[PDB]
Amino acid sequence: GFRKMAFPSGKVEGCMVQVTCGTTTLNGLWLDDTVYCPRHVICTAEDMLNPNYEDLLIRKSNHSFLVQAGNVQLRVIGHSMQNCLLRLKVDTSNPKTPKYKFVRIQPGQTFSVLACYNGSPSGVYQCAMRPNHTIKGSFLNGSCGSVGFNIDYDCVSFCYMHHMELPTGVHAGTDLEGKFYGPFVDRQTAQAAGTDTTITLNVLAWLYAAVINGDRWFLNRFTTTLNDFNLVAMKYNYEPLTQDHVDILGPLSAQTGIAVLDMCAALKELLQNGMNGRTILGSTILEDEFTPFDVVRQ
Amino acid sequence: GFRKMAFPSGKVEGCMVQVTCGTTTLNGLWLDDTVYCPRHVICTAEDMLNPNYEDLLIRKSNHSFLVQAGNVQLRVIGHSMQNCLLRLKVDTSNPKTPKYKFVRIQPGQTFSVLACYNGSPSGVYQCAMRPNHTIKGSFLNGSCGSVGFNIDYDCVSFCYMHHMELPTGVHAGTDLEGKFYGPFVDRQTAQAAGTDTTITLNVLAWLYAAVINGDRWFLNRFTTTLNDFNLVAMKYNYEPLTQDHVDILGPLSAQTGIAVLDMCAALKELLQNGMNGRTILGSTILEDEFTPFDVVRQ
Repeated sequence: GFRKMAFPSGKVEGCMVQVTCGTTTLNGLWLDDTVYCPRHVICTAEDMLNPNYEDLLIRKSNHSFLVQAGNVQLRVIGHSMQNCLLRLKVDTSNPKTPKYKFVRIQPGQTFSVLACYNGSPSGVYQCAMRPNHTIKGSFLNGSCGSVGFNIDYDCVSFCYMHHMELPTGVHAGTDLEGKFYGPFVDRQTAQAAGTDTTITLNVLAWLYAAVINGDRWFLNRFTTTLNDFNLVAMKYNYEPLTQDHVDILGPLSAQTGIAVLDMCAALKELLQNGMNGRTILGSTILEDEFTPFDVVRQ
Repeated sequence: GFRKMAFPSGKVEGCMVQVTCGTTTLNGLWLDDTVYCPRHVICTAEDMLNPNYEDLLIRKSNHSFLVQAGNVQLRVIGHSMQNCLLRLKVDTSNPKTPKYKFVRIQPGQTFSVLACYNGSPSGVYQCAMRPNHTIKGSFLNGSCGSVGFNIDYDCVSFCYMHHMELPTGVHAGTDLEGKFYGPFVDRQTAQAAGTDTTITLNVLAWLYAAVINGDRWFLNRFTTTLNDFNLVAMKYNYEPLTQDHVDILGPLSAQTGIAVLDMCAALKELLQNGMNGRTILGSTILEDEFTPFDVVRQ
């Protein structure tokens, strides 16, 4: 009854193109007369750990970039680098360009990903930016260049473009200015993310969704202090709850009738005693990739 | 990184319209010069207890049907009834109509839903046709007429149109020929979903996925015949396996080196002994809406 939903992807699908340099092909994002794609499309197998991108790019011309928008080929009439993205200027302006902006999301926030394979969309799913700046997503081969985004109301906010999979199987990428999220670099060398944590604000939002969905089994009559709950949080690898966090859940506390600190006492008990085989909103695990705004939307 | 993924929704988004009849509005599907929507749009609250749809329809003219495609209004040139759908002949032929088919989905197979409200797409999610012919979906007030679909190559196989929420929280509707899935009817009556069973085909796929991911505490060396597995499964309200299911699991069997019937003997043990305390892919309940096809993609 309550499930992860992704935004409708039509407005993004109309921007997906195929960019080929030499023997490497990945996805690009075509907005106005610019194609954005990861720069390592110029890198053959020098991706590790040698790539000098300035050095590899000076040796390229517009001719060395083949860009396909479906069947049509677009003529590249310029190119430049911005952080870890290539910007390819093309002669045609995308007639399907939606209203859009480039935003850098903060950890804990969610977005939809349109997974693409050589310019063609393939699936769409919801995910979140982990506190350690990775995303636990689904990016197969040929997925580089796929974008993450949020929509509201007719405006697409792009927040992520995919670059690489890490040893642990999680994913690393940039905003649409080409700056990585996290400590990572676009080079085929071993790279660790920091130790991840659970997004406490999202677990609480999701506990409200259960109550709002008629699932109260975990509630109790107790209450706890902010610091008293944060003590349990550190012992359980949850990130500390700030007071402004409590204020974000203000609307949900009023609709639910449970004060935020009461929900925290409930969460405290769930963390200490487990769930003993029952379910919350059909899940056996404390879900932390729904934001408060996500929960209000459904 | 095993996530439920929906097909990209753009090809369906450009077909979603708003059908209004008196006081009640819902969604319709606009392909070529016909708009498809549930016939209960013509019912009033009073008429919904025991409607005579042929009676209620002759008492209506083309000019009773307000059909809006975004800003533009479309003029209803004609109207007929196909089972529990209305087919509205429209002024204009949808310029965004894609290659499409109307298919009847089988229990256990999955599709994507584009959840819509007043003709405006809101979100995309993936779900399964349950054995009891309902779907566990996310439909709020205004979602009637929202469609479910799969995309193969460039062709949209429409398979579902949402009609009703049952008392137990799950949902019922029709194919795009207006034939209901299950024994349900489009009247307010005492109907309720029959006993649901678990999609064994998909549980086994999920177990293979778990093995591929390094979870294999549940494998054993006992063996089972197809017949003896099926006798145990049915006693636990699991669907019995068909000859075709065994073949559908071929690829995953070879990829893992675990014979289909050996994975059946693993499941048989989980059914009879339970899992407590152990987890599988992080969960203590066996997932049954991930298909062998979903697993094979990763």
